[PDB]
Amino acid sequence: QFTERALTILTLAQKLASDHQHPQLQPIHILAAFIETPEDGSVPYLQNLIEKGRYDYDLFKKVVNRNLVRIPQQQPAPAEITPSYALGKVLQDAAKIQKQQKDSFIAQDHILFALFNDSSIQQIFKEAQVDIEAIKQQALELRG
Amino acid sequence: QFTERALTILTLAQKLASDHQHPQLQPIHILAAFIETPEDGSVPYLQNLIEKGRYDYDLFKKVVNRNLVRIPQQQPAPAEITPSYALGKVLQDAAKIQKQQKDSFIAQDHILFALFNDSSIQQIFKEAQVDIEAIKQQALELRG
Repeated sequence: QFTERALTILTLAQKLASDHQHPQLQPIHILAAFIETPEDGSVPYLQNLIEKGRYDYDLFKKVVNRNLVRIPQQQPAPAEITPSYALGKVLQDAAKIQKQQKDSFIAQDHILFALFNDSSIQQIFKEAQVDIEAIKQQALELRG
Repeated sequence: QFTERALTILTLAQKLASDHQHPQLQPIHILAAFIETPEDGSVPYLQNLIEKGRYDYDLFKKVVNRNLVRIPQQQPAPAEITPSYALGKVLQDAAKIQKQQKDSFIAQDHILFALFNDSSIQQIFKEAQVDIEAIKQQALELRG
């Protein structure tokens, strides 16, 4: 169903829900999953669609981290719990994208689009992902 | 007129106005033109007057980005209307500098100087490129 890249990200997203002991996996954790670590090879974060688009990867991260703090940290029994309805929607939307794109396995990139569409970092100090034109152009230019 | 080095910067500035879908070119886009890409020979950014003037050019880039995100609109059809009276003044100032220097063409050195005369950071302890006197101290190491 999912590519090795998407699986890496979702493994990490679910992992993060348990690492930060959150009540549920949220779009924030997937964004955080994309920000695995500032690895030079980090396609979804250092080399991503936002940094080469409109906003600084370092600041984007700090917002996401603030959101990881804002999502309550709970005991191991209430911790993690679920993938969440929110992502049931994001990932199903990523699947729709796969069909649009003629790709048999879910790309982490498709997750980035579905994910980004739900999220919105509406700070006056906006870090909200650059919209779809910059995101898509940069996605199309990946590797190749 | 302008030579290729100045034209590159000027071209980039106008491009940047369109990269931000803004109706007009502003001093901020030119400052952004000064800091495009990490190519050392670019006096406007790396082997610059800024480092020699004891300033952090990446911090300055953060300042520029902080200002770029404050551009009031990114509307597509409204984009690319004018170079702006503000920069009319700057480019006219560059011409004044050419007269001051007996120079048959505007180099990036001149276009830098002209904007710097009209540039600012709305900051007391500006992290801006070093002020004009230093700009001259180091700019005058170029050509002759």
